[PDB]
Amino acid sequence: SGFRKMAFPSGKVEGCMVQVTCGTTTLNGLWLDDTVYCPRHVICTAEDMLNPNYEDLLIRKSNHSFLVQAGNVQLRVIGHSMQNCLLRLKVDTSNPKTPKYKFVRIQPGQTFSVLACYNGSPSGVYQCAMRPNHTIKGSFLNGSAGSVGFNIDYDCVSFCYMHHMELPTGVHAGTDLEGKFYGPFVDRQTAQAAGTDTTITLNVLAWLYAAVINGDRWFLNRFTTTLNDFNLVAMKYNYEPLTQDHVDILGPLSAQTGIAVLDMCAALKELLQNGMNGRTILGSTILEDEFTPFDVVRQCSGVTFQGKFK
Amino acid sequence: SGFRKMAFPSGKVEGCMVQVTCGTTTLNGLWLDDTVYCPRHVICTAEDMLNPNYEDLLIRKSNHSFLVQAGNVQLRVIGHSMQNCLLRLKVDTSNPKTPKYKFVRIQPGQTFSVLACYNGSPSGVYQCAMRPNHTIKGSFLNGSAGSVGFNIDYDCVSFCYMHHMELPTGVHAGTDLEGKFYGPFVDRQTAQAAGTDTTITLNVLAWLYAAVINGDRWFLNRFTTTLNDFNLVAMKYNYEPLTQDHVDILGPLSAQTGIAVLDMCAALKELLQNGMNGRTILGSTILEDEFTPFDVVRQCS
Repeated sequence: SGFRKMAFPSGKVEGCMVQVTCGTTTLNGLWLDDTVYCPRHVICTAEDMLNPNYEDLLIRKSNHSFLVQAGNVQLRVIGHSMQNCLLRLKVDTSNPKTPKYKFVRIQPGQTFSVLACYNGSPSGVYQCAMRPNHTIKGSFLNGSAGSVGFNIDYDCVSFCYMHHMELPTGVHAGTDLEGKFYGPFVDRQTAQAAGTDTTITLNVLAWLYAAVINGDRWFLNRFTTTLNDFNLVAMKYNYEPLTQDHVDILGPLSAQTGIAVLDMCAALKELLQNGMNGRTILGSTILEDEFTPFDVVRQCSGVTFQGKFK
Repeated sequence: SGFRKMAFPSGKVEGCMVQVTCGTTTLNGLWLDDTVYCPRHVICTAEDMLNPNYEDLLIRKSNHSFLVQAGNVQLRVIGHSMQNCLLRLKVDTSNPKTPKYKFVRIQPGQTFSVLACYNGSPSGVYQCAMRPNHTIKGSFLNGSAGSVGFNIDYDCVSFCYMHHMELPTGVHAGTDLEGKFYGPFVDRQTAQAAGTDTTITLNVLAWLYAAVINGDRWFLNRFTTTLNDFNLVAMKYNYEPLTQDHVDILGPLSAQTGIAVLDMCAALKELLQNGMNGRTILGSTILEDEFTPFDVVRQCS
């Protein structure tokens, strides 16, 4: 029992974090096999960020302009290139601690764990989701660029995110591990902004099921609605349109709670336009949307009674 | 910017988790040096986990009765003994991944990271606070016993918790790494229930300071209070009494924001007697009490 935002154990990722210095700029790098991946703006001074010319800026660099520290072993960069918005640094030493890994591009609404690093030293870990506007709501200070996001499946770490920068609203932007940003963002000093941040309706619903299993059922006192009637209300509070596929995904949770989906949307309808009236749902006053259906079932598994109900 | 419950990186603990099977019962253990620490009810069966006699139960068992696995590597048990509610198994090898470590007994109000494991395989990491009624609001399934709570001070793992029992209300109970339970609980299926919890006043104030650091200033007002006037308001709202040591611990956040601690207590006192009235604090209408002053600092620089 219990329901908590849970991150993946970070050990396999820690063994890959290194510090990367160029000139007077430092940030973090990802050391896999003989390659160190890091955000390309490590080759920049603060004044360069306004209109950097990365190719020209990098042409000026030699292998020995790049300084890579792994714990204390100094690696030797023996090659370098730019791939989209990342540098790939070839090092002499192949990381003995490399895990099985994939480079994947995560989709909005899915979750991942973040290993926040400073000076190449892991400092903390937490769970977040790729937002529909292609930002994430992280916790990053200066020097955190190069920290990575990841999901672990069996013994394989699948890396989805590398951190680059902060938007004025305090949310964060970065790239996949090929160097391609999520969203419209670019690694130069310019006015950029997160779009209309919508709310991952599928996750809110998944979360509402988690509340029922953990004893919260007060909000369930409405009669079934329809998808069109639910979608209509969900328009102005910026909730993504509910779809049949989303309903199918929640089928296991409806079956375990005995609470049909369109019955749970009846409750969500009420919650959105009239609020919570000062109560709480799983200790929260806000509708949580960074738990996927997968996430909620992993923590809320159950038992199937095999009489035949209605 | 940004502010979230974040746990410590768990790799140093992941390298110490092992699997301990004693009959048909499996839970996790902690392998430091040549010793595997694990909850002693691994030796019970369901019939035993009623009212067991451990020293009795233990006498029948011998070394070969303990299957201990670090991954696929089976370890051979070279001895065994009970220390309070833990077993200590002596084994062939000093764990090569034994980090610098120490055992600590945490106090109510403090937080730690939990590495939830199953069959000796780590599966999740999240942040917890020791409640004043000495329980934990964790997330634990069957076979999570032996999972550990820890903090990390640079390269030293401080182990403060090992998981044993789930209580009726769904909150959790366990021991320090010497096997003494936090709180009055026992590793017996007997009637026992968490006492009435209270709110961790020091951590609510830390959280209001984190709010200020992250923009929210509306609740700041203009009065002050002594400790006494504050505590008389707080007692009413089920809050822990605030001591002068608590005030001192809040110095750095007070200095870094410019709000005197007893000024922040006047702000809090008002929020309890008046409510928030449609306004939010870090987006919430409820007062969070599971961040310590240290957790806020570590994250707000």
